[PDB]
This record gives sequence, C-alpha cells and structure tokens, in this order.
Amino acid sequence: EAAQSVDQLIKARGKVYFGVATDQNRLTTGKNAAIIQADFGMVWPENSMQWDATEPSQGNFNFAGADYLVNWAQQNGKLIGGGCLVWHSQLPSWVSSITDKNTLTNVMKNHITTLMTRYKGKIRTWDVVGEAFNEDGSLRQTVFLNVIGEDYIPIAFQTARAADPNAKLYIMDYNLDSASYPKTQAIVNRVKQWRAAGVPIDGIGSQTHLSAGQGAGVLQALPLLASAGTPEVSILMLDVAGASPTDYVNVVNACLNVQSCVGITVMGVADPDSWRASTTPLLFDGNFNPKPAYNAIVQDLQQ
Repeated sequence: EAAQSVDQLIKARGKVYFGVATDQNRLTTGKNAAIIQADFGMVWPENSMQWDATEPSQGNFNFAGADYLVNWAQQNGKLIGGGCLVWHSQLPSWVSSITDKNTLTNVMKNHITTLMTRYKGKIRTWDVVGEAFNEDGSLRQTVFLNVIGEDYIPIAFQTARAADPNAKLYIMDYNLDSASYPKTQAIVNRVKQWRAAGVPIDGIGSQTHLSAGQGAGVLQALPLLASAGTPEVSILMLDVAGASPTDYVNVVNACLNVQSCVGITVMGVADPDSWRASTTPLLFDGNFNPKPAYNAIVQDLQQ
C-alpha cells in the first residue's frame, strides 16, 4: 500500500483499516483493483455474499462470486468482511414464504453455518443481522420476526459464534447518524440488554449513508453507539451526497475520537458506479482520480 494511502495513515493513528465494498465485476474493470491495492486495507462484497446470491434455492449454494472476492483479497493481502447473513432486503422467495417456526429457524442456522464454515478463519468481520430496527426503535417486522419471534437475533449470533470463533460478529443498521434520533438510542439499549443476556454481539456497524451536512452529527452519534459496550464499532458503506470534505473529515474525526471504532469502510470507489451517482458521493471521480474529499482525509490523518 502507498505510504500516503488512507489505510496506511489510519493504521498509523491506531486504527485497523480503511476499507471499501467491491466485487468481481468491479475488480476486472477500470482502475478499481489498482486503487484498492494501493489505498485500502479491507474489502467487503457488495452482493456476492447476500442470501439471494449464495442460496438462490434451499441447500443449493453458489459461492463462485464470493470465492473470487476472498481469493483476490488473500492474494493482495487485504482484510475481508462478509455479510449480510440475515437480512430481509435480498431474500429469495423460498425463504420469505416459510411459515413454520422450526423450519425457518433451521434454514436460518444452516445458511449462517454454511457460509461461515466455508471461509472459516479468513473473515475478520461478519455482518450477522442487518436492518432489524424500525425508525422508531421497534423491531422491524420481517419474516424472521414474524415466524421465529425476537429470539431470532440471539439465535443468529449464537449460531455464528459457534461456526467461527475467530470472526467478529456485527449487527448493522442505517440512520444511526444522529445522537437524538430514536433508532440510534433504541439500538444502544437493545444491544446492551442482549449482551447482558450473553448474546455474542461483537460490534455495531453504522451504514452511514449521509445527506449533505450530516457529518457533523456523527461526532456525537458514534460515541453514543460505542456506549453500548460492544468490543467494536465501525462505519460501514459510507457515502455522502455532494462528497464535501467537511462531511468526510467529520466522519473520520469521529472515528479517531472513539477508541472502540476500529475503522471505516466506504460504499465504493468511483462516483459513476454509485447507486446515487448523480450526487457524486464517493472519493474518486469518473476518471478514478482522487477528489478533494480524499485529499482532505489524507491531510487530516497526516497531522
């Protein structure tokens, strides 16, 4: 990695990684691979480890895309993140149609154990449960909550811990960017209770899809998230409408201010590949050149 890469510079400040989400298609097009090799220390799969990619029909697993990402990361000395193991948004129809509690519990356990066992020892962080909370802090009414009940979250983490004790297990959600927002306060209290009951939640991953100007509020929200007492917290899938250096520097400084925040992962590399490309929210432009926000992060990390 470059000496002045954001990953090398955030390591020198005591953190673990500066990461990025990617997948096979990106790694063979443009300059994505060259930038990841030089500038980032951890890679995450955008879609290749989601449920509809890995188990499109029950017990008929497909790992071709995820294997590609894992192999590439190992050949290039990058840490690997994985997920999401339990998430309502990318579910095959055969899962969402299950109505029996014992059936769905076993299907969920098998999905978790099969993915984690395949990459046992190679994955630093697994997103086990994603987007479980409504905006008011109540639990989102997914098929898992409807059929298994709220015990599905404890069961998921206990199953994951048993499959690979080397991985850090995370719950993840979005709109945890304001200290006064109900979802931010609700998840802290719920995670405290689960850990008090012995559930092995190692971390909270904050998605951090920001509108312009919302970076300032992370300075207070991230300390709040860390007050839940998990071993780790992180910023995940970071992007910012407008990509103002002020917002990006604020998010980095929040990470630096929180001892338990281990790193930051951005949603992608180049603006045109973003889901909201018209807001140019990433750190590299269409020609794969660093944007002012990138140079501002580098400068903030140097001194």
